[PDB]
Amino acid sequence: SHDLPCLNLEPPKMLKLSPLLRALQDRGPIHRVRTPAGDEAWLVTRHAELKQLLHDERIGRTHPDPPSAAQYVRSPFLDLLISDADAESGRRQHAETRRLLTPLFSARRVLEMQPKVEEAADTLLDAFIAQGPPGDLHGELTVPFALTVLCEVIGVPPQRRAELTTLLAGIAKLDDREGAVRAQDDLFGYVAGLVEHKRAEPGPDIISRLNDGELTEDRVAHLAMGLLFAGLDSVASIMDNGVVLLAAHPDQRAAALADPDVMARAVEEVLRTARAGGSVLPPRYASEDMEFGGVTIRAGDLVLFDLGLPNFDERAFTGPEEFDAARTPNPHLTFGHGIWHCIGAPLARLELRTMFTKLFTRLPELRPELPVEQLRLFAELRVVW
Ligand code: HEM
Repeated sequence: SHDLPCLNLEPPKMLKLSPLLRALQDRGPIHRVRTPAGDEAWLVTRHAELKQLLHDERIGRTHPDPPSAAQYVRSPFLDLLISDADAESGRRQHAETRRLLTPLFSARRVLEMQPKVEEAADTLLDAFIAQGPPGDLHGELTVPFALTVLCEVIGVPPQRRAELTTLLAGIAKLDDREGAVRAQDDLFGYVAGLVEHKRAEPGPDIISRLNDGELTEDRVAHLAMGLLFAGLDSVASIMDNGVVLLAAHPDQRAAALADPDVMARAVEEVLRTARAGGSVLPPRYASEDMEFGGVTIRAGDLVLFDLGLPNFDERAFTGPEEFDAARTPNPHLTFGHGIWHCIGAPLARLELRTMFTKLFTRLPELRPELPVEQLRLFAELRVVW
């Protein structure tokens, strides 16, 4: 019957939404679309409306029949995110997780993380530079940096790190529902052991602090594993894309390097411009019928949160296709918003400001080996300097 527009997985161009996504954003704030998996979904295309939906408690992770729930992509890994719970349960669990995690990232606490973040970048950059160019910025710097910072902050003693790495590759390579339940189970038991160690021997770290709050071992282990998933690929991929963006815009890179305040804004601009559409948060579903934006979203419908659409909405940014390291203000939604806002954001900002500063201070000429066109077609990111 339908002729819904069909979204696809083609990599976006640098600083430009795809023709189809510009046409949708142009046409209206909200549309019925077909996802790359072939299911129906609502795509919200504009900054104001997405922001408002991100605060709407009628959208969440529960679905009464998860196996027939619409999906953006088939992914055994993301399937485990879809709660079977009643909607109210889902909301309470979510609010309680936010209550438990938010104190861990207070101003004072993130200040206390900063010297480990500085130290980890110096150590890893020292090693990456010693190996000489060309090097794989992804596999040899940005991923290890993000993971090291996570170890330091969550409380993974150095001796246990080799196994963590391995269990994490072991969830990265997974590809069926059995293998993905099993890989989760192994990581979980590993993490429960970390929790028991820290009960015996507290540190100034997330696991000890959650222990202190009289949470049971399962609950601490679940929170710690969630933090591992939230803080790893996200950081590495914004960092990778930032190096590409900053290498490609020499005068702004120079302005960012001359003034830490410009560097702070440059980080915000990398966050805004790292992906120009096509990356969608994990699935989220209306838990009850809702009128929104001219349509009726039905209980159980898939609603897509593509944060790159708002980030390139000319209604929210002047000249959205321009990389402006000094853009101010910069209300990007790369950390989500409302009920879905990144609790690690202050830490993520710190990792990005620290690594862009040290990379481009020590290696002023650093750039990708391939030109952007070829790069677009990261598993690896080879750079020279
Ligand atoms: C590197 C840049 C990062 C970006 C761009 C990012 C982005 C986001 C986004 C968009 C959300 C909402 C996700 C969703 O509902 O699907 C989120 C949630 C979350 N992030 Fe981050 N994140 C980053 C790094 C981190 C770090 C380093 C940590 C902590 C170690 C962290 C911890 C969290 C937590 C705990 C949530 C759950 C909050 C909730 O669902 O209410 N993130 N992040």
